[PDB]
Order: sequence, then structure tokens, then C-alpha cells
Amino acid sequence: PFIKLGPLRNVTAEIAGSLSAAGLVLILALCLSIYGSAQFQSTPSIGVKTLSGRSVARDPLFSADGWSEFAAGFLVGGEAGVAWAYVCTQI
Amino acid sequence: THIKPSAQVVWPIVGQEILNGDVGGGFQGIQITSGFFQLWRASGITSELQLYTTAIGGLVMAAAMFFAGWFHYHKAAPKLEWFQNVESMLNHHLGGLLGLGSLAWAG
Amino acid sequence: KLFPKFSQGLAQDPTTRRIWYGLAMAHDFESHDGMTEENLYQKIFASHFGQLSIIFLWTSGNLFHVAWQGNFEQWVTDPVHIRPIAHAIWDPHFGQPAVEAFTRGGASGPVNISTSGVYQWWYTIGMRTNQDLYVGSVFLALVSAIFLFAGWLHLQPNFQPSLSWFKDAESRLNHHLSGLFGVSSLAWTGHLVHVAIPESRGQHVGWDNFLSVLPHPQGLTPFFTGNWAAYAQSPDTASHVFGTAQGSGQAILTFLGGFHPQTQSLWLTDMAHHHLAIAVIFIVAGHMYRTNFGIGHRMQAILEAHTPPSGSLGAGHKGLFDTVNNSLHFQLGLALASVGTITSLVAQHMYSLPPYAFQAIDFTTQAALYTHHQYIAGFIMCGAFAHGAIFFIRDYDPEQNKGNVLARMLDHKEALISHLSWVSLFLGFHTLGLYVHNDVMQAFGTPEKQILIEPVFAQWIQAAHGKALYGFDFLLSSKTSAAFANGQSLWLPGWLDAINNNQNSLFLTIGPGDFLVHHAIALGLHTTTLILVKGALDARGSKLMPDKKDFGYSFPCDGPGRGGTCDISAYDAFYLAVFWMLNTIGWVTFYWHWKHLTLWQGNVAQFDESSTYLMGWLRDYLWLNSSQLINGYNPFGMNSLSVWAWTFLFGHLIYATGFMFLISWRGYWQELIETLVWAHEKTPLANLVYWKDKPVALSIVQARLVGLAHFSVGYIFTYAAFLIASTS
Amino acid sequence: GPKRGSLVKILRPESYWFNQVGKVVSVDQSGVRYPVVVRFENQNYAGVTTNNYALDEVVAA
Amino acid sequence: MKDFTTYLSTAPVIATIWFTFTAGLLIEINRYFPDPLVF
Amino acid sequence: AHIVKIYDTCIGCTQCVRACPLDVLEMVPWDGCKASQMASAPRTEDCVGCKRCETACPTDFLSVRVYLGSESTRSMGLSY
Amino acid sequence: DIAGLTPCSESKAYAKLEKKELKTLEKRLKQYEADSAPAVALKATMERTKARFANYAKAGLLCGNDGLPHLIADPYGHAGEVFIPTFGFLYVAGYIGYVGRQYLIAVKGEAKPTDKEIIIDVPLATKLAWQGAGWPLAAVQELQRGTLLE
Amino acid sequence: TVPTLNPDTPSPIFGGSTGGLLRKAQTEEFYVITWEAKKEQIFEMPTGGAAIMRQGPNLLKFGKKEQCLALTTQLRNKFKLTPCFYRVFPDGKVQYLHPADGVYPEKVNAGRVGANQNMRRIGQNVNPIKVKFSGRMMSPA
Ligand SMILES: CC1=C(/C=C/C(C)=C/C=C/C(C)=C\C=C\C=C(C)\C=C\C=C(C)\C=C\C2=C(C)CCCC2(C)C)C(C)(C)CCC1
Ligand SMILES: CC1=C(/C=C/C(C)=C\C=C\C(C)=C\C=C\C=C(C)\C=C/C=C(C)/C=C/C2=C(C)CCCC2(C)C)C(C)(C)CCC1
Ligand code: SF4
Ligand code: SF4
Ligand code: SF4
Repeated sequence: PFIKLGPLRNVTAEIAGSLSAAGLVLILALCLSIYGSAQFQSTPSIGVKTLSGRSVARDPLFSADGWSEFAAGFLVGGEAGVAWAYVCTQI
Repeated sequence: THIKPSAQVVWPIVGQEILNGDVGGGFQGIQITSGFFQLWRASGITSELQLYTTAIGGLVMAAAMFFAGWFHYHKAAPKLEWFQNVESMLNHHLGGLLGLGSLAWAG
Repeated sequence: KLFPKFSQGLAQDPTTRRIWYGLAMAHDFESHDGMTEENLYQKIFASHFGQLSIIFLWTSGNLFHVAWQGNFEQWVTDPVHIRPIAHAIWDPHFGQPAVEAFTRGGASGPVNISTSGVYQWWYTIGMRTNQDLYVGSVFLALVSAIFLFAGWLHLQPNFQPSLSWFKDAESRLNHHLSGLFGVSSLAWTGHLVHVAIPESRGQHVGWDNFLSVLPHPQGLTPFFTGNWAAYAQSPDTASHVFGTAQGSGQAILTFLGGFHPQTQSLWLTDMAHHHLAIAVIFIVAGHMYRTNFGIGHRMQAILEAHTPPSGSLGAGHKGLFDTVNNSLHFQLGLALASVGTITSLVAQHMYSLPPYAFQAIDFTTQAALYTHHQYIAGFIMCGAFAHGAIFFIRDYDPEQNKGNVLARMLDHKEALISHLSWVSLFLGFHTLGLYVHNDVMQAFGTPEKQILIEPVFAQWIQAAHGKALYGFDFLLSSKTSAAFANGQSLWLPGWLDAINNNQNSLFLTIGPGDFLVHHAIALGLHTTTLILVKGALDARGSKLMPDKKDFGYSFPCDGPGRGGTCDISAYDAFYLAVFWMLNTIGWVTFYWHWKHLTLWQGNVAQFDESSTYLMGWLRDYLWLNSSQLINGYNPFGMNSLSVWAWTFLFGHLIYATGFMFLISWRGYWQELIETLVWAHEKTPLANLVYWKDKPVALSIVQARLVGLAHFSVGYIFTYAAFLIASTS
Repeated sequence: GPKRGSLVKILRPESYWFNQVGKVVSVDQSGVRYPVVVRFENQNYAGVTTNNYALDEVVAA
Repeated sequence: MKDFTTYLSTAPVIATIWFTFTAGLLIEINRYFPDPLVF
Repeated sequence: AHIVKIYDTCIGCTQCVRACPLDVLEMVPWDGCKASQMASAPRTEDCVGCKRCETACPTDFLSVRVYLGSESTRSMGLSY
Repeated sequence: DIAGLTPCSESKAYAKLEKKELKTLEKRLKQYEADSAPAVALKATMERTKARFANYAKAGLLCGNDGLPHLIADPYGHAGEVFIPTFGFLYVAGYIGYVGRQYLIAVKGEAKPTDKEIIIDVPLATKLAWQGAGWPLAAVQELQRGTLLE
Repeated sequence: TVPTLNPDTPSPIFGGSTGGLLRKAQTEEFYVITWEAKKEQIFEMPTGGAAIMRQGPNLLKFGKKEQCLALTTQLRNKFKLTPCFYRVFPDGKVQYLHPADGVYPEKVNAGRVGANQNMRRIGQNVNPIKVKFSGRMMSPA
């Protein structure tokens, strides 16, 4: 996105587009760390069973220590994952 | 090209006279935008007399429709069965009304 | 257990409403959990401090940026041909030619033109350099911090005042009348004498030397002697140039009247004497209520004594002491009423008698101000009438006010409401009737058939004031009148000279176009007061709903049954009343704007001839003076009126959203949301996210406020963009 | 109670017919509180021509 | 025709038979006395 | 939840119970009225505040009143 | 004169408003023959429009710097402008109102009054219509008598 | 007399609709309705849709008590039947609701003492100055 449509599309065009993709990453991390800050106070809450109907173990997708490692995954994935759209299109 | 279509005149009172504008052909009035003048040319109308005669016919037709409406409620009101003849209604409306309509028009 | 900390009831709300109300409930003390009279008064007091601290910080902010980013010094040297800088702009969104465009004045980047009249204010008071602005900015910031301090200070149990102290009304009245009004105006007069007057005479007097500089040659000899006339011995000459020695006198206190001819503002000597004079009346009068000395009046006794014979006013004012001293909303109603009147008072006297040097030469500033204070006055008035009924509901004691002026007021309220209705319908019918009549005659090309009533009564008043145009020869017009002969050798020469200069705003010329618009404004007044008064008096009970007082000040309705009860609450009455506020002051501000615009333009005959019909307003006011505005950009290029035109459309867009929230109501939107909340919950991936706060439609009362807010903001912003862009 | 069909003024302030006239239909001779059943010519907002009142909330005039 | 006359004496009919009267009256008077701003 | 009260002017015509969509009101014996019965509101935690009850009352003035109060998940008509 | 404004009988602008309007219609009338229909209208309007101006000059209204006749609304140069008409209204409005009063009261006592607001008793109304001619003499006498107020 | 037992019985024929249950039934209180339909005749789904009733005992599942008392009044008025209905909680508990005391609330049943019953005229309420300095309202006195 932030390469070809931006203000410096008609020129620093991909350096311009690079760290701007690295940004919505870090804000999502605030959004997802702040999303997590409110919700989980005591234990998880999901549809426990499968389609088969037997009581399977509950997922850590929804928990106190859950969304933390996701919010971390969204950061380290995002920031690094951004760098490789401008090591391949630029460098 | 050089006359503005007009078919309304104002009476001379209360300054409304000014509404009778310079519309051409030596006539003073309100310029119409209904598009009747062109209909009339398309229908082949040439003189006013013809317009008068068409007008009187429409008035008779108005009388006939009013008569029809009183009749089909107060003397001879059709039965539910009647109104439900959808196939017949559809056929007659498609073929008589639209069909014979545009046919005779095309005449 | 959750925020709202102050409400269990709202805190247990499972939805997004909890949030909204929480924001909305924040300042309503009486409605919070476990509240007492003590906590009420104390929180109110602290809140007052808080307000003051925000005000002083705000004022300091202005001074700060004028000093730091403005061209204050370029203005003083040349006030006539320099556009006063408010602030610098650093906008990363601007394009190349935008940055060029907004670089006005002597600025090294983009700048905005001040239309606040703070320049002429300052400048007239004595402010000369950026340094002065900086020192004032520091001071007032210090006062802001001090006020904040003070707020938390009387929060501690040692410094917590008692309710008895809050109820000591006599003391507060004495102190405010003598000290806050008397002393502070005396001290100002001190500032005018010591700093402003010398500054206008071209002698820069500062903290470092005032004490060493004589304002008068034989100073403080007249004062004690009783030879006060010496203070008025030699005023500034008619050829005096402001801020310079040339033509300057030595007098410090005069009654000259009229204006300083080059600046066209009131004489700082007159202003000095004015502030001093009022100061004395305040100081003497502020020793009137009884406190800790035994000498003074009883409020209660005065009020209870004033009951006329043969019970034409019932029990008179018996019981009003208690119902006022108890009721806080009553005090806020009186306060807001008076404040609203004086706000318009200020607006109407300031324009016709401008007090600042080289104001009134600034068109845009004047227009901006006069619109400002009339809208502020309107809102303040609606608010006065909004704590009117809050009294009527929550506070009134029917037994304790038995047969008083207040209870008797409630008694014949149908008469009051119905007669206001008459007065508004009369005006509405006739004024509109005479305008639309005037338009039809204009349309048919017969303007000679117009109904143009000449305002004989105002033209009479102007004559009594000394304008000679109309040739009635009354009072200050007629040379053979005691009123003339008395003060002819006092100030009337300055006065009469000013009233009859028709290039100034002082008692403008009046014709039939003035006549119609004032009755439009009267329609404005009477109808808004109809809504507000009706809302106040029927806040307690009606025939449709006798138990309304059990519900309170804002409620959606009382159901669809027995006819339907939408917009039944006094809340909603005030809501309805705001729209007339808006419309009425809309009319007044237009009236104002045009009648000046045509004066400045040099053709008053444009106004007199087109103000007699409404197309005239549409064509010659609205259509003409937006020409430049709407051009701020086009497909070809751009100019400096970008922001106003942007904001013009911004205001319109705000204005139409408001219509959305006003017209369409809840049931649609909730069911909309109802399908959306299913939609989310069976959308995969998105499934993994769920809300904490259940999504719900805004309330009725919420919809009511949110519409009103958008409407008002759009109103104000749109006009402001128009007013400024056109006048500039 | 009042005699049947007598013209009676209402004195209950919270009524739609307050200080207005109605006719008595029948005063219930029992231990009921509002025995005086009144019917009026003009309806209220709630489409009702009739109501019940106590002996101190009527005055035959 | 007791019935037909009651209908002619209905609110919307009377209003119209009244307004065409007090309209004409005012159009009429504006004909023979045209353009008044006095009397 | 919302507050619902029945006053003593009740005739016990039962329209307010019969009208309710959420069964808040009921009829109880009493000694005050010709119908020997009065209305009662024992289930106001389920009360939504839609005011059908009020619209249904024949008494002047109404002998049921609904005061909209602190709002809970049920009173806000939620199915989600 | 009053408020310094000129009289229409003398004033220049007013007499130049005559000229402009007339000389608008004479620029139209050129585009038609003299025998024609619209020429008799553009002559008749002119005659009427030129008569109209003459009849305010004879009336003696005050015309301003605008050229338009302004009005006087208090006392005696210009009584007929407002002071006389004013009574005209209060009469005919009082006429309408008091007829309407005498109708509603005259119905009031007749089992169902609401029917007479819709199927109006015409021959009742048309008798009250004429009775309502002398209304101020009745209106006063009714304020005296003390049947006017509830 | 005894409130209803809470057994397993088959729900009536239905292709399914979007108007039905959601997250609220899983982590809040959903609602269950019981009745003995005589024949198989169609009914209006209060959360949208056509649905055929079955003979013998029929139970439905809803997430609001309005959806019960809209249906029950549609089952009671049209077909002239008589349904019972009660709540459910997500840990497996039940709350018996209607008819609470066997008798429906409109016609009188002994053993249902009066609640929120003010014993004065409404205009005999006190003014809301006389209920400040509390957490109280205008009617309860
Ligand atoms: C002269 C003049 C003037 C003035 C005036 C005035 C100042 C007035 C006042 C007035 C007033 C101060 C009034 C009062 C009133 C009161 C009352 C109280 C009323 C009453 C009424 C009634 C009672 C009525 C009745 C009726 C009738 C009679 C008929 C119809 C029906 C009815 C029922 C409506 C002016 C300048 C303007 C103009 C010129 C002339
Ligand atoms: C508004 C403004 C501002 C502000 C202001 C202020 C807020 C001020 C304050 C304050 C002040 C600025 C004050 C001053 C004062 C002074 C004084 C006060 C002095 C004194 C001295 C002396 C020496 C005296 C003494 C004595 C004697 C001798 C006797 C008696 C006693 C006594 C002690 C008085 C600014 C500029 C920023 C901006 C613009 C405008
Ligand atoms: S407000 Fe909405 S709900 Fe309350 S009555 Fe009017 S319409 Fe029915
Ligand atoms: S409706 Fe009014 S009267 Fe009929 S029962 Fe419910 S309460 Fe008693
Ligand atoms: S309000 Fe609607 S729900 Fe609450 S009780 Fe009265 S009727 Fe039943």
C-alpha cells in the first residue's frame, strides 16, 4: 500500500511505505495489549467441546497469559515481517 | 425555433399581469414546459378546432368512467370469482390494451 | 465497583450506555451516590477553582503565542495597515502553495490573522512589547497554579468549610460588592491613571520606574484638598495622536463624551473617571448587610416586609429567603439570567461606543465579537431558564411558599403561557405577512405598493438623544431645553458631535427595513421565552401528567398510551428552546452584519432598500457576500480564504448530521445493531474477538442532546466562517 | 352518598375532570373507598368517559 | 334531500362555499378599487 | 431494573396484567374495591419499562406507574 | 416633514420611479401593433400604473430618499394610513370572533354539541351572522352584565 | 401445587433461522418453553420463520422472556392451548417462572402477597426536596 499511492509516490517512495506498514503493527500491539488489559481477570471462556461433542481441553486463545504472547507475536511478526517487503522490492 | 410554448394566460388584476411574459406569436403568457406542443405536432394536429374536439371527447370519457364506477358498485358489482380470473385478465390486458392500443395508434 | 465510581446503578449497566451516561452524569452532584449538602457545596467550590485555573491558563496561552509567534511590535508602530497575527501554524498536511498562501504579515511562515480584538485591547491598556506579554503570561500562569493549589487546599479536613459558612449570604454580598466590584475597579482605575494614560501620552511606565514618575504635575494635592477640578484642567487635544506626545494633555479625569477623533474610541480619561465613580458607589453600597458588627440589614426581614396591603400580591415574598438560600439552581438561574442580559448589554454598547483605540476600523474583529457575545448570551439565557424548572421540580417547598408571589405565579400560569402565545402568534403572523407582502410587490415590479412603516418611536428616541436628522426637536435636539442648557458645557459637545457622525456606529440611521427586523427579533424573544417559561411552570405537573415532578428534569416520555407523550419533560422543553435561541440570534446577527457591511461599503442605500423584503436578504446579503468565500479554491487555483471555506462546508456537514440524529430515532438503529451483533458472532476469525461492553443504540435523551450539539456547532462554525471570510 | 344522576364537581386535583362537572351513575353502599361512580360527556386522553371517586372528592352543585 | 342538504352543510363544503365568497369579495373590491395603501 | 408500583385507586379490571409482555404484574385479593382484587408487581427484575401496563389502565389518574430506573441486561431487552 | 422624509407629491426619486416602470412597459409595447390584444393590456397596465402613482401623490404619503412611500403609525397629517384601518380590523375580527362565540354557546346546550361543529346548523349561523353586526354594543353590555367570564 | 419437572422432549419441525440463540445462551441465561400440542399445526416463530408443531410434548429454546410471552399468548389465544415456561443457567441450573403459582397472573390465586403496592393517591406523594440526602425515590413513602 504505502509505496505507490503515497505523497512521495511521485519521486523516498518505498522507505516512505516501509516503516508506515511497521506502524499499524505497533498500534495493533497497543490495541491488542489494551484489548487484553480489560478482558481477562479469572480463567478462560470458549465452546469447550468439538463438533463430535466430547469435552476437549480449553484453548489458551482466551486467557491472562494468552493474548500477551499473541500481542508479542503481532509485534515481532509485524516489525520483522514489514522489513521483508522492502528488502525484496527495494534492496 | 422563435416561439416559446405557452398555454396559460393570467387575468389582469393584482399585478399578476406581469406573469404574462413575452412568449412570441403576438401572445402574452406563461411559458409551458409540459411538452404538449410537440405531442400535438407528433400526432399531426394542425389547428385548434381539433384540440377543442379532443377536449370535448375527454370530457365525455370522464362522464363514462364516472358512470362506470357508480354502475360497477351500485347496479352490477362483479363477484370474487370474477376478479380472480388472472389468466384472462393478463391475456386481455397484454393483447387488447397494449397490443391493439399500439396497433391502432400505429394506424 | 467500576467507573461510574459515583453511581452503582450506572456501573452495573452491561452495555455501552454505562459509558455515555458516565460522561453525562459527571458534574451532576445531587444525583451521585451517598451525597450530602456538605459534599455538594465543597465539590462546587473546588470546581469553581478548577474553572478559574483553566481560564487563567487559557488567557496566558493567548499572550504567550502573540508574544512568541506574533507581530505585536510591528502593529504598535503601524496599527492601520498591519493585520494582527494570532498564532503560527505548523501543518505537515499543507501543500507547497498552501505554505506560500498562509504567509501573511511579516511572518517567516504560515500565520493566522487575529480577529479577537485582543491587539487593540492590550495596546489601548498599555501593552507595548513582547516582554510585557511574556511577563503577563508568566504571572497569570502563576495565578493558575495558585488557583489549582487553592482547590486542593480547602479539600483537607482542617480547611473544609462548614455549610453555615456557605449559607452566609450577607457577608459574600458585602465582600463582592465592596471588594470584588469596588476595590478591583478602583485598582483598575489606578492602572489606567498610572500606566494606560501615560502610555497614551508617550511616556513608557514600567515596574522599575512607575514609583518614580508623576502622572500629574501637582499630583495628590487636589485629591486631599477637594480641588478635584484640577484633575480635569487640560484634556488631550482634538489633534492628539494616540501613543505619542503630539497634542497630549495632562488631565487624568474628565467627562468629555464622544471619541478620540483619530482612533475613534472613548477617552481614557472618561474611562478612568467612570471606573473610579462606580468604584465609590460599590464601596459605599457594599456596607449594607449585617455580619459580625450588629450594623446592617436583614435580607429575610426586607423580603418578608414587602407584602402589599389588600393581598394583591398574596403573602408577598415570605419564605423566599429559605427557598433561595436552600436552592442552588435558583441562584444559578438568577445568575445566568443577569449574566446573559449583561453579555448582550456589553455587545450592544461596545459596538456603538467602542472603547479601544483603532477598533471599529477593524471590521472583521467587530463583527466576530458582536456575533460572539450575542450567541454566548443566548446559550446562557437558555441555561438560566433550564435551572429555572430544575428548581421547580427538585427544590420547591409548596407548604413553605404558601400563597407567596411564587405559588401565585404557579397559580395563573395558563394566563402567562397563553398570553405569550398571543404575543408570539401576533408577531409571527403580521411580520411574516408584511415581509411576504413586501416580496410579492417587489416581484410584480411595484415596490411603491410596499408596506413600509417608519420607526417613529426609535427615531424619536434618537432625537431625544440629540441626532437632528429627523427634525423632531426634542430634549437634546432642541437648543431651548433645560436638558441641553444644563450639560452643554460638560460633555454634550463631544457627544452630539459623535451621534451625528453617521460614518460611526453610534445610533445608526433607522428606516422601514429596521422596523421589520426588530419585530422579527421580538418574535424571537417572546417565542423562546414561551418555550422556556412553559417548560419551567409545567415541570411539576400538567393535566396529561400530574406526577411529572416524581420523574425529574429529563425523561424520554411517559409512553405511547393516552395519545402519546414524546418530548414531555422540561429537559425537552429547553431542547426545543435552544432551536429558537439559535434562530433568533441568527436573525439578530444577520441584522447586525449587513447594516454594518453596507455602512463600510459606502452605500447604506443598499440596506434601506433590500432589507424591506426577504429576497433582499437572500440575494443582497447571502448570495453577494459569499462570492469570495466559495471561491477560496476552484479547479483553476487557490487563495487565502481556504480555511474558512473548508470550515464553511465542515459546518454544513455537522449541521446535516444533526438532522440525522434529530429525525430518525432508536427502534430503527437498535434493530440495525441487532442484526450486526448476530453478524459478528457467526463471522469466523472475527469470532475470536468479542466485546466487553454490549453494543446498544444511544438513548432518546442521548439522541436529543447529540442532535442539538451537532446542530449548534454547525450553526456557529458555518456563520463564523461566513462572517469572517466576508468581512475580511 | 350523592343521589343518582346529580350534577357533581370533582375536587381530586390529579383528575382529568378536576373542577369540572359529571353525573353520578351509582354510589356503592359497601366498605369500598371510591364508591361514587361518575360519568362525563367529554373523554380524557386515555379514551375513558367514567371514573370512581371518594365522598370527599365530590360536591353536588 | 334532507340528507343531501346536511352534506352541503358539512364542515369542508361550507368552508369552501364560504371562502370562494370572501375571496371573490376581496378580488372584486381590488378590481374597481385597484392598488390600495390607504382605505 | 425499573420500578413498577400499583396505587390504591386500582379497580382490578386486570387489563394491566393481561397486557404485559414480560409477566411482571399479578392480581391479589383485597378489601378496598368493588371487584375485591388489586394489582401487584412482584417481578420487576424482569420489567422492561415498555409502558403497555400504563396504556392499559382505565383509572384517572392511572393506578399503575412505571418509574424507569437502573438498567440491567433484562430491562434493556437484550437477546445477545 | 415627519422624520425629515419628503412628501410623495413633490419628491424626485418617487417621480423617477414613475418614469422607470412606465419606460419598462413602453420598451415592450414597441414589439406589438396598436390594434393587437397585448398592446391593450400593456397600455391599460401603464394607464393603471401611472394612475396608481398619481393617487398616492393626491393621498399625500411621505416618500423617503429611497423613492418609496413610508407610513406613519401614531397620531394628524396621516390618520388614514394606519389609525382608521386599525379599527376596521378590530371590528371585523371582533365580528367573526363574537359570531363564533354566539354559535358555540348556542349549540352547547343540545345533548351532543360536537355534531354541530361538523354538520353546522347553517340557518342558526346565518341568523347569528347578522346579529354579530352590532357586536361591540353587545360585547360591552355582556362585560357589564357579567356573563362574559367563567 | 407442584412446579413442572424439566425432562428431555423433542422440539417441533424447523429448517432453522438466524433470529435464534447466540453467545448470551452460552455465558448468560437462555429460556425454555413446554406444552402439549394436540395435533400438528403451524405457528409464527417470534424470532422469524414458519415452523410446524408436533403432537405430544414440545419444547423450544429462546434467549429472552418476551420471545416466550409473545409465543405463549400466540399459543394461548389462537390454538387455545396452555404452556408452562422457565429459565436456564449455563452451569446446569433452572428457574421455574410461569405460571409461578400454577394460576396465570390475570385471574386471582390465594398465596401471592402484594409487592410495590402504594396505599395512597399519587398526588398524595411528597415533593422531591423531602427526598434528598438519601438513595431513595419519590413513590416509596
Ligand atoms: C392606539 C394605537 C396604538 C396603541 C395601542 C395600545 C398601546 C394598545 C394597548 C392595549 C391593551 C393594553 C389591551 C388590553 C387588553 C386586555 C384584555 C383583558 C383583553 C380582553 C379581550 C377579550 C375578553 C375579548 C373577547 C372577545 C370579543 C369581545 C369578541 C371576539 C370573541 C372574544 C371572546 C375573543 C398604536 C401606537 C399601536 C397604533 C396607533 C393607535
Ligand atoms: C487583564 C490583563 C492582563 C492581566 C492583568 C492582571 C491579572 C493584573 C493583576 C494585578 C496587578 C498588576 C496588580 C498591581 C497592584 C499594585 C499595588 C496594589 C501597589 C501598591 C503600592 C503601594 C506603595 C501602596 C501602598 C499603600 C498606601 C500608600 C496607603 C494605603 C495602603 C496601601 C498598602 C495600599 C495581562 C496584562 C496579563 C494581559 C492583558 C490584560
Ligand atoms: S418517545 Fe419514542 S417512545 Fe417515548 S413515546 Fe414518543 S415515541 Fe413512543
Ligand atoms: S389496570 Fe389499573 S386497574 Fe386494571 S388492574 Fe392494572 S391497575 Fe388495577
Ligand atoms: S412496563 Fe411493560 S413490562 Fe414493565 S411492567 Fe408495565 S408492562 Fe410489564
